[PDB]
Amino acid sequence: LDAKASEHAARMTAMKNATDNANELIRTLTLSYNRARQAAITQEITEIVAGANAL
Amino acid sequence: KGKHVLVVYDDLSKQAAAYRELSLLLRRPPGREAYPGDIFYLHSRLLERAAKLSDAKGGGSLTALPFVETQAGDISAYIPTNVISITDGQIFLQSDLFFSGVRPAINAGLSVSRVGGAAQIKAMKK
Amino acid sequence: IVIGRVGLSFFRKRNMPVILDITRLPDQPSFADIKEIARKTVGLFADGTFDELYMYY
Repeated sequence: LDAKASEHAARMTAMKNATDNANELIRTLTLSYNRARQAAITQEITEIVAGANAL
Repeated sequence: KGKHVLVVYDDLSKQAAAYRELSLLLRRPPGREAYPGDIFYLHSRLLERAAKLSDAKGGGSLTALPFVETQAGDISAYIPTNVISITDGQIFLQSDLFFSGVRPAINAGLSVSRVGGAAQIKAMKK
Repeated sequence: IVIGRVGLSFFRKRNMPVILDITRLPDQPSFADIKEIARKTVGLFADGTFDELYMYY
């Protein structure tokens, strides 16, 4: 009984820690994704305008 | 003249960059990544001259091994995509494979030959 | 004497002699679930196979 209780508590704690780590990783990846999206828009518009005014 | 020749282009990316520089200097409007419009036609024209001639033409051959350098293993880039779309096959070398101890670092999943089998000795084919 | 398959894997990977095994067990175990192995464990000491018992949990 003591072993089963300890196993359940350990599983609960490990899953809580894993969930927190996954949430933090999601936040960092979202920040990086937004920066990449802004950079892509900047590059495409710069190329568009350079080609347009190169005539 | 009927001979067999092997040609190695140790970097096509630098040649492409030089052509982009020339085009920009000649006031030709730029395209993607400031590259000119005919950056694909350049390499296609260069690489289509390697061939295996027929017996009526002499039977000679010319084989080419062009090189492309990627950035951080990115294959979706403009020049790598263009060159992959032209050649008969590609051999992939990866840094993680190189440092894991397997040398040459050829990626078997990504590397492919479109003439495989016909270009092998019978024993090797078996 | 090992309960749970991970102990079996550990001791089998090592060079370890294991005599009694039990792997499957409900989440809320009952006395009769492995009373059949508890009886064998006590009967081994009563039989003189080994002279000492320790349990780790």
